[PDB]
Amino acid sequence: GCGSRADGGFRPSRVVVVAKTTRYEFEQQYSGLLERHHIHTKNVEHIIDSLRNEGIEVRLVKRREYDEETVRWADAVIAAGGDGTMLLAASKVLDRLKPVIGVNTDPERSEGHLCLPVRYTHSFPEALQKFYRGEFRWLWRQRIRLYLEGTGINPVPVDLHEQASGPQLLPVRALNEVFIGESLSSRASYYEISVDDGPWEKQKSSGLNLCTGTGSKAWSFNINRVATQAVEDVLNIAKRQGLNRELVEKVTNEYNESLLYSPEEPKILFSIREPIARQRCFSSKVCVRSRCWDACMVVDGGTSFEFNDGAIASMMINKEDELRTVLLEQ
Amino acid sequence: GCGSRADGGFRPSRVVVVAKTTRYEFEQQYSGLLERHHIHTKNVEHIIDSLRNEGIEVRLVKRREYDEETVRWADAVIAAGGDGTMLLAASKVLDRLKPVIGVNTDPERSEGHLCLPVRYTHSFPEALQKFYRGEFRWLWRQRIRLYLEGTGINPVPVDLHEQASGPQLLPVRALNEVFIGESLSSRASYYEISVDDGPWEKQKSSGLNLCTGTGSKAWSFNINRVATQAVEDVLNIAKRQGLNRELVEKVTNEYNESLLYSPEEPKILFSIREPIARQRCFSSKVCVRSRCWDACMVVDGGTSFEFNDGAIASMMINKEDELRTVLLEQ
Ligand SMILES: NC(=O)c1ccc[n+]([C@@H]2O[C@H](COP(=O)([O-])OP(=O)(O)OC[C@H]3O[C@@H](n4cnc5c(N)ncnc54)[C@H](O)[C@@H]3O)[C@@H](O)[C@H]2O)c1
Ligand SMILES: NC(=O)c1ccc[n+]([C@@H]2O[C@H](COP(=O)([O-])OP(=O)(O)OC[C@H]3O[C@@H](n4cnc5c(N)ncnc54)[C@H](O)[C@@H]3O)[C@@H](O)[C@H]2O)c1
Repeated sequence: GCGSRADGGFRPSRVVVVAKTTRYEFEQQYSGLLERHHIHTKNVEHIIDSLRNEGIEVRLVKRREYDEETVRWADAVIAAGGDGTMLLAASKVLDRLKPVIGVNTDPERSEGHLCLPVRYTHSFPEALQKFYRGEFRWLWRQRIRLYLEGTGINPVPVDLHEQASGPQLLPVRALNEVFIGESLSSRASYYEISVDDGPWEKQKSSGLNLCTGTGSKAWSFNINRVATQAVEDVLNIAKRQGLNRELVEKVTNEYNESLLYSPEEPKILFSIREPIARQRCFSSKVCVRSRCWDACMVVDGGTSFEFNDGAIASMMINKEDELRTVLLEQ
Repeated sequence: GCGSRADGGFRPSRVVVVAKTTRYEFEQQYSGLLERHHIHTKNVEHIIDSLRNEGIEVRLVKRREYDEETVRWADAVIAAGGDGTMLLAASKVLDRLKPVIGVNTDPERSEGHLCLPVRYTHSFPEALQKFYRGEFRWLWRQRIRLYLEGTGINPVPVDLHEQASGPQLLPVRALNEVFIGESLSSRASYYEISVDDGPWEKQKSSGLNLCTGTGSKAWSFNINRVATQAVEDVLNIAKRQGLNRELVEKVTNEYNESLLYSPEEPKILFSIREPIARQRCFSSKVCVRSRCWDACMVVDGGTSFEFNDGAIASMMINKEDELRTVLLEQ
């Protein structure tokens, strides 16, 4: 039931297409990796010809060439690849009126929950028609804003895909989540946390995940979901201390469902990842004081910010940061 | 009920003490960090004088100075610090006859499950007496062996605390666990896994944890434990689809207990950490084929090995690798 129907048609003049970098292409900077490159490149051409046949002026760019100037030149952004390319596309759109549309250029292998339905990959003119008639819904997805302050801070971001101070609004917003933790996988993180302006709790864990409704289907879900076997063990323990397989798969699914919420809900699902002796809650604001030696904040898996002892971060949710996305019929 | 009573007294001639590097000392390479340094240093002196008053020849070393030659010179190793210093001490002992003893030099802040009971920190002569009389149990803790093969491998280890090929036995054994995953916290890992010589399963997750019975109380427990609130939700869902607080805390505890097993059991608890659409099982052998760009194997949190595409790792459990530890009365 999400979104709202378009008031009129969507008939843009200028569109930037940002295209995924294929596994084959990553080497330039065995048979099947070339195939998946042809499939993708073929679908990007299909997208570009469709735009051009309608009369939309089109710029094709890769990650290295997708900058703020092209976003401002464009009336709309089209991410051609997968959910990651949606994440790339959105990282440089800060205007809540500029639409961002994702097309899964490889349906049979990288099914992407942030892109149009797979039918519109091979039938993309049909999507452009529906846009023209106004037969679609706008969906404004909430995103997370990040402020950084403290001593020895560094607000300059690092693109992971290419290898005393007042509060500072960081240059990206999180569509999926903000991950806060030590740069290195195997080293535990130490920080003080304040949820909704509450008291500071000292915490030692393997990181923090702060996600949106959009992001709740992503890392947060795998951080927090329970397996059908665990539910079965819990019940057997309860049945033994105090059961069909369809009845067990249903409690699991109902439980795992409660981990998911609407991408329109302006709330943060805050998960403490593997705490060491509240692990998860909803919130409007979270503030983290870093107490670690070599930590980072990673936004949507791609933009990293240094986050070392004496840095303070505050994440919250602002209407200005909504991402204008679309919902198509089928 | 673990261990076996000492056949005779333990009266060593030469002991190496490896001492924790305090938070204060890490800077040399605010009031309270100096205090915790005094507490530790005071307890190290207490340990050393106790050894020397008995007549044991003693060498005191820090991490940088704890090498294989000192281990061979010593009849026994004493780790003075916490469970991490136990992990350091054991990383360079490969002889299943050489005892390794841990003393918590800071009981009131870094309680360590691998060290003697806290009483023997301030009453260490009493521990030496019990060793002399033979009033203690030997506990042989199982450890994990790591073999590495494939193309482009690098078997040289890296100490994290200081910043085509045939199978190759790596120079350390895991007392807690082997962690396998991408070097960077926020990047998912891709590998093929083979448990007990079974078929290869392609897997995408946030890493693999392969722990011992000793290690099952450590990272694995926080990877796999369920919170009392989750159990409560599961039951409420089941009660609603199909409950006291002491009855809920008991199912949680019984469930979390099943995640723990004896440090004498020669089995690996294999956990897939946050799998992306078996998550956990016991095994004798696990083989991992790396399919990631910048991955590592981290042993016991401190020794790291490069583990990139085309590397194959096999972990198993060998009697030769048991760590000779002690159990004291109280
Ligand atoms: N589940 C985990 O263990 C884990 C680990 C690291 C990152 N991630 C997620 O990956 C994201 C970045 O992805 P990437 O560009 O590196 O691609 P990727 O292909 O390396 O991994 C992302 C995977 O999650 C899916 N995904 C991404 N956003 C989603 C969303 N909002 N809802 C549902 N599924 C979604 C993608 O389709 C893909 O399957 C991060 O924002 C984070 O949420 C998950
Ligand atoms: N729980 C997590 O999220 C997490 C994250 C990273 C590492 N670790 C564990 O930390 C270990 C290395 O510790 P470190 O030297 O860096 O010290 P540390 O103080 O940085 O963290 C280790 C913590 O776990 C405890 N611990 C360690 N081994 C244990 C065991 N066998 N049983 C029970 N508790 C144990 C320690 O007492 C300490 O509380 C790794 O082997 C790994 O198991 C846990």
